[PDB]
Amino acid sequence: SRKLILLIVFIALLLDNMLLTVVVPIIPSYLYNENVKVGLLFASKATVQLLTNPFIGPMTNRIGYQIPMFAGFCIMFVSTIMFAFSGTYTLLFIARSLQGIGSSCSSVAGMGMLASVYTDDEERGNAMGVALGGLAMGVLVGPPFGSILYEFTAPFIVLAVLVLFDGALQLFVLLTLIRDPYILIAAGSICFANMAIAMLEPALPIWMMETMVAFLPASISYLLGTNIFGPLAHKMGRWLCAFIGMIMVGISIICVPFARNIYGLIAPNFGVGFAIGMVDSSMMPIMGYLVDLRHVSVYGSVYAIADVAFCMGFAFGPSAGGAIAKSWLMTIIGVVDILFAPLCLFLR
Repeated sequence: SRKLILLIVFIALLLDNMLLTVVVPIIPSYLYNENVKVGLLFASKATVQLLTNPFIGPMTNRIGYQIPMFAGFCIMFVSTIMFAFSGTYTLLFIARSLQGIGSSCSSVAGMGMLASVYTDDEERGNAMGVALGGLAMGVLVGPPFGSILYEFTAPFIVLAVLVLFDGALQLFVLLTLIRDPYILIAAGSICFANMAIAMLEPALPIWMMETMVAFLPASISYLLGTNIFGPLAHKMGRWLCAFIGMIMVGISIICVPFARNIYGLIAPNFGVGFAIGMVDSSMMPIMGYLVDLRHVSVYGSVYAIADVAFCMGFAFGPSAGGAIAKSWLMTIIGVVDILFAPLCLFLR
């Protein structure tokens, strides 16, 4: 009976990630400082998520999480269809903002409900690793499915008919500020670990073009690592797992950029994806453990902070891409990550 909530969270996360990733190959200018607006097109979702999550945080504790879940389903259902008839780019920006706030609400409600239903550490870790694996599956299957169905209304009909079953199942089933660094360390670690891939995402096509599917190895590694290295981390402490993951991602990021040939350039992305997935999966339940240590037993605000840290990198990663490219390696994030790694060496 308890696995129904996990299934609902899985479906919601997969749906949100699939909707997010389908926008990558198709652009409003493609279908017909322009690149600045193109970047803003996908930056708007992250910015509105960051702006909206903290305000909708405490409402979960004030009222509940099932009603926010139903509202997230409703807003997703009313927002997805609008992509079918798009007139102007500003309408696309508005649709992106609505989808972003809906995804934020759905994710926070799902994480809160999943944290509240299970009070056991290893089961909680397994459930959240399953959620992360579902996110990985969605981000992996988005682009190819969208690309193949673009040729064979048509681009989004499958999603429009898929949301219906999830909505029907969901319908049928029915202190703000912290000065403690013990959560801030995890927030910063996950923020930088996500900022690494956020910065790596747009820079690679520049090298590909100047040297004459890029994120597929990374997604494959993420999916094949998260679910397989999640549960085993409970056997021992979180020190070694997080430290090794941070060291691995730092080494991979430092070694990836320079490449004499491009055929083997995709191989380091496997290491990057494995490292980011391992770090995220290992670090996710530590916040819940700290909440259990804390007097407050409501996980809504801490998971809201976690999501804010998750989306901080997506907010303005590619904002300074051209300036960084014009600007000794162009990427130095690995050094920052490795020097910040020993901060989380000691844990309760």
